[PDB]
Formats: sequence, C-alpha cells, structure tokens
Amino acid sequence: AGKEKIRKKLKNEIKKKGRKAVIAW
Repeated sequence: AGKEKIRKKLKNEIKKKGRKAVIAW
C-alpha cells in the first residue's frame, strides 16, 4: 500500500519521514 504501507503507517517508511525519510530521506 501507500498510506499504511505498514510503514507509512509510519513504521519508518516515513517514521516521521524515517527521520526525514531517512528511510528514503
């Protein structure tokens, strides 16, 4: 998915942005 990608879910796909997406950055 892409909203709750189980990470956008904000696991870390965008933790917060992974940090600043630093899971993408």
